[PDB]
Amino acid sequence: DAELDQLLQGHYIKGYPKQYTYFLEDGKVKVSRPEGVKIIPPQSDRQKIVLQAHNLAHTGREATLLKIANLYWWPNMRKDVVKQLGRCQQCLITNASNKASGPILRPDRPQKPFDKFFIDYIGPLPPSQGYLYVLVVVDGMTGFTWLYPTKAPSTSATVKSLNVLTSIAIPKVIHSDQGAAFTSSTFAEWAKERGIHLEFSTPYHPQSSGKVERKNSDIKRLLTKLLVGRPTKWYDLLPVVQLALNNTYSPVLKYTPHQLLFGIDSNTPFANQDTLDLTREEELSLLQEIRTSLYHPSTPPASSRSWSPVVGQLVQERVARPASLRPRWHKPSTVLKVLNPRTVVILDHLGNNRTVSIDNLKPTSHQ
Amino acid sequence: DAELDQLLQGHYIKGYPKQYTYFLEDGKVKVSRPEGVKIIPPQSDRQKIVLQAHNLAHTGREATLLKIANLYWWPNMRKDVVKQLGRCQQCLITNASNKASGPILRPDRPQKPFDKFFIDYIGPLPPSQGYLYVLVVVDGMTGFTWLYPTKAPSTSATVKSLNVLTSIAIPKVIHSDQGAAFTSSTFAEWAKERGIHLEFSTPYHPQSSGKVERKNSDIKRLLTKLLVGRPTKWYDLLPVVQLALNNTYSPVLKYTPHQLLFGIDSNTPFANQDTLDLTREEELSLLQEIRTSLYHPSTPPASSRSWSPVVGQLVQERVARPASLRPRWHKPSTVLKVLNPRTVVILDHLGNNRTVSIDNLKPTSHQ
Amino acid sequence: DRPQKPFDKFFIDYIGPLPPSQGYLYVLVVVDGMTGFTWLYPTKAPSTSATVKSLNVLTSIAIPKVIHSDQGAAFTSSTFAEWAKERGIHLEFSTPYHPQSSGKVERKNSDIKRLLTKLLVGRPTKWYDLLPVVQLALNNTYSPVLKYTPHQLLFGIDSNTPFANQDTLDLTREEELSLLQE
Amino acid sequence: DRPQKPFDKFFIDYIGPLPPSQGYLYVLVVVDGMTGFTWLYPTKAPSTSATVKSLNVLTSIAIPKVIHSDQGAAFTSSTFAEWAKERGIHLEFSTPYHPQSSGKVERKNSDIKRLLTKLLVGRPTKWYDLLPVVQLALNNTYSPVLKYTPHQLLFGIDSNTPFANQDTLDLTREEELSLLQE
DNA sequence: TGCGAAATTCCATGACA
DNA sequence: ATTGTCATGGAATTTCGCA
DNA sequence: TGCGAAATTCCATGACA
DNA sequence: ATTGTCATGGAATTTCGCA
Ligand SMILES: Nc1c(C(=O)NCc2ccc(F)cc2F)c(=O)n(O)c2ncc(CCS(=O)(=O)c3ccccc3)cc12
Ligand SMILES: Nc1c(C(=O)NCc2ccc(F)cc2F)c(=O)n(O)c2ncc(CCS(=O)(=O)c3ccccc3)cc12
Ligand SMILES: [Mg+2]
Ligand SMILES: [Mg+2]
Ligand SMILES: [Mg+2]
Ligand SMILES: [Mg+2]
Ligand SMILES: [Mg+2]
Ligand SMILES: [Mg+2]
Ligand SMILES: [Zn+2]
Ligand SMILES: [Zn+2]
Repeated sequence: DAELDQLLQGHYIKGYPKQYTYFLEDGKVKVSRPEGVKIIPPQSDRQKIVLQAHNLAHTGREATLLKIANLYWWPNMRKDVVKQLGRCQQCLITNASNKASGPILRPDRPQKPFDKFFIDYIGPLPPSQGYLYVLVVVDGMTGFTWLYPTKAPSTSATVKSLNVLTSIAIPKVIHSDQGAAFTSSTFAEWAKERGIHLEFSTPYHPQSSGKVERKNSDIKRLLTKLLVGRPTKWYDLLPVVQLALNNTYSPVLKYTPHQLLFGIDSNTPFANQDTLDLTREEELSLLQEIRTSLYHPSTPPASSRSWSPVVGQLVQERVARPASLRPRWHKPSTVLKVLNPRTVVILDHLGNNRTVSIDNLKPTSHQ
Repeated sequence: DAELDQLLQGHYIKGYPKQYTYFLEDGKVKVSRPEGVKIIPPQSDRQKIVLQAHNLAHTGREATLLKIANLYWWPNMRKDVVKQLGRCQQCLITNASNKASGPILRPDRPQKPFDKFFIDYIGPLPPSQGYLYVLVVVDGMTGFTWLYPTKAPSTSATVKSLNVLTSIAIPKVIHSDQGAAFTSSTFAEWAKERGIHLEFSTPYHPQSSGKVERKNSDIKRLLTKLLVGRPTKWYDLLPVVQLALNNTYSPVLKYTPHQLLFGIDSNTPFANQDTLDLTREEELSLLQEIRTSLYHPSTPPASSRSWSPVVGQLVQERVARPASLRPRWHKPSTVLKVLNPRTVVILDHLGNNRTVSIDNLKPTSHQ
Repeated sequence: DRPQKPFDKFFIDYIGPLPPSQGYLYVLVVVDGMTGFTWLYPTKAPSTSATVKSLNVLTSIAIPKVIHSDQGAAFTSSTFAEWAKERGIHLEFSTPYHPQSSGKVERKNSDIKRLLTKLLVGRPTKWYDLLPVVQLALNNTYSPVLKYTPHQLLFGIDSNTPFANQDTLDLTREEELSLLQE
Repeated sequence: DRPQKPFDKFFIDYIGPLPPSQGYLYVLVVVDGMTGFTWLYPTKAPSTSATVKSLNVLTSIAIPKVIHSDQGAAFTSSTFAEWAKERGIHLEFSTPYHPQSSGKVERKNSDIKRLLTKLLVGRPTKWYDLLPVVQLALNNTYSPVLKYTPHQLLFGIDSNTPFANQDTLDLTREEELSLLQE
């Protein structure tokens, strides 16, 4: 009333342009704008009007404004609309993001064999000799892969298999996702006994185990081809697939995983004989030069509308296994620490500290 | 032998360069190339050598060649390798494509309301009053949507709902996917009785029903928001969601679906009053001008390595629901007719004529 | 004064009791005043519950500014008054024993009564399934005054079901025999 | 002549019978001739079946050009000859009652026998679980001649388990008491 | 004929099983 | 015999209010 | 110092639940 | 407290064989 009273008699108020005539009609302040005659509500009524318009279909900025503009006009309407969108909890946790994650990191290839293993399970598969799963262990530097059939993706089957594997050599680090077999205290106990550091992916992000996940594709693809026109008896083929892939050339590297691990082919078909006249020490010297000079990709260009996390920013974690007709995002949380451009620590919706990938985060809209 | 006999004594054969010395050793023809001493096998042995190298891990062009090159050399090796890759049935049906589909078509918006309906089912959802599914009917021109709860995605529930809907008006065309409720002869009978042409999407391609699929997103998104902090009692909210979305502005169009259908808002909140002084005939004249002048998108740019189908080309249809460790592609088939750049008729793997989207096709590699 | 528009005034009334048709005995008639467009809803009784249930289906498509009716019990109840107030609908009543609406609506309700009667004879329990085609016939019927059908005035287009073969609407001599027998 | 390389010659032999350890009685010993790298596989018998089963695990990692052995029954069988021919492996046999291999391999098999005996006493049924750490110890043991461990010669790197505290390998006086008692 | 701010339009992003 | 769609909110661009 | 063809390298595409 | 990967086959680029 007070601000709108001076407007009717003709005085100037900031925000309201002078060139329009503000009059009273049916007990309401109005104005004759080019679109039509609109009502100017008082300051105290505007938050309620924006909320009523928004809640019709929980619309975003422009769709909400177009409703309000049918009846009303006031200075800086979209500012009051955006104010309410940032306070609507239902919209924040249900709506999708329209900002992509920043470009992926390509972490350095481990320097030596047995510096970092990547392990993961494939399955369930069609039963073969009572076995349903495959433990895949990929050496990060060489790509050399070990396959073990198991009846379940369990800690006991993982320990059994890795005890046989570690007969040849102990690794510094074992990377895995947060599956039940790898997160158990029995597995952490097994790793600490042997001086192995357990490294874990951010949750719900198989890209982080991408070295072994990509090897799973080749394992399944070769198994599929060998089983064409046959029953899926894959248990007997795992030794064949393991040997075949370990001796398969990577076109970009010009080397097989076997060659990167041993520096010399074994008695397999089409074995390389280029280092036949060198001694083993001369051969191992050439291997150390080959290992350091391998091709390594770089971070790709960011997409035109990406976001990168900043300390203190309001962000929302993606709900892992969201139920039907339930929100896809958690409530807003704060970025405590930025571990790298793709990984952050957040103050979780429960209260905990949680390390997450930005692929499972959106920046909270409207600040 | 015959070709390689003239090579040893020193005569010139096409393909074999003259500047290298071709000699005999251990009963085998050899040559001292810069990489090393390689064996030249006779013409009759080469197909077997390429097949042996390929079948180790069913490798592509370069990975197969790198095996062969460890022991052998002959003129135009990759030509013989590519020859075998095109004959390996297991590789053709298992491997992925590395060519993207051509850019999407944006078909013309139907000219009038009730020219084309798009119908589809949402569900199953959490049980609400014994109902599990929602029949969604979207008018193509206006976007005006009708919602009906059903207990199953069935023909009888579809006919029940559409009889109530068609009380207001009969459509020319009803578009749907190849779901069981819409492909039944009972539904075709129901449509022919009313002069309705049944249009069907290409199989396993919900993009083609994208008008109603996109509306499903808004229906689910609004239901999710209204049910936050409540049990998922969605049956009572369908009338509310239907009314809310039908009166929601599309920012790019500047109109609600209700406005595009009727040309005037009903007694809903924030109703538009711009045509209050016009007659109905003047109002309907302005509506016909608005309907014709709506924004319409255009075909986006093709990606740098896309393919478009040509008549007579060998292509492979994607397997619909492929079992574990089974190929993702069918055997090669031939393009009979190109209906548009994104849709073709093929001579199916069974023998039938099949209309498919190119999103479910790859061009057979190696010709 | 402002020109008349669709959704300005819905006119509602009950027709019945009719013979049973899949458990339904009455028909709630809703006619838009400006266009003459008709909606028909089958109900089991002329109650406030059945009215609110049927009009909730209609008002999820379009809400009228005013609903007009006679002083029937279902329309004068305080439950229906609260239903209308929640949706911002003004209720309007004709004087008792003097049902007045408009010439276009009176002639429309006349057509509905006679069109139902002509299809009731011969198959009096099967009118539930015929309500769709009855509405299409009424809404694609030519208007002598406005020179446009209700469908044309509501949607601003021609229809895909033009009823060019205009029905006689009167009863034939044989249909009077089976009607007078019942 | 060509320099000696890994996978040129695997030397295989059986140790046993041992006391039962989770149903296993024997150990198939595989030693790479050039590097001295050792693989150990527990078996229930010194049979061709158990040899083929154990060597199928090894030959899915690396295939030797030659396998050398004494004239034991499992190695001279025609089933093992066909197994070796399928994988392109040449079989090589020492003369009966004159087992000869190489100084490095003889000293390696000596270490394996004595290292097993030292850990058998006290816990004679628990050697199945100790085979991993036995292999790591043998393969990260320093070679006086070549001045590199088997691990270093096979992979061309240092190990994450260097056994710097070299084990005595001889039996203590108390371990002779419990050994002579059994 | 030009400035600062507001209003409008643009459009990449993502999800409809 | 057929074909993607469009709400969303920061950013880019245009228009407004005033001089 | 240059041509046509072969060989090599490049890299978008897609799938690892 | 952590991070995508790489086989694939047409296309683009470089090298080869010869002069
Ligand atoms: N879903 C899983 C995938 C998967 O979806 N792979 C597809 C994929 C997609 C993209 C990509 F780039 C690579 C890629 F392989 C997976 O690969 N693994 O190994 C899993 N392992 C265990 C579990 C159990 C629940 S979990 O909470 O332990 C969890 C959830 C998600 C990931 C990891 C662990 C699920 C998955
Ligand atoms: N899977 C179905 C989806 C679906 O996946 N939508 C996700 C989606 C993904 C991308 C996109 F752009 C839009 C989009 F909605 C779907 O929307 N609908 O309606 C389905 N309706 C019925 C059946 C039953 C088997 S079917 O053979 O009848 C068949 C298979 C596939 C499609 C249509 C019909 C499955 C689906
Ligand atoms: Mg996993
Ligand atoms: Mg995985
Ligand atoms: Mg469907
Ligand atoms: Mg769908
Ligand atoms: Mg009445
Ligand atoms: Mg022996
Ligand atoms: Zn909201
Ligand atoms: Zn193949």
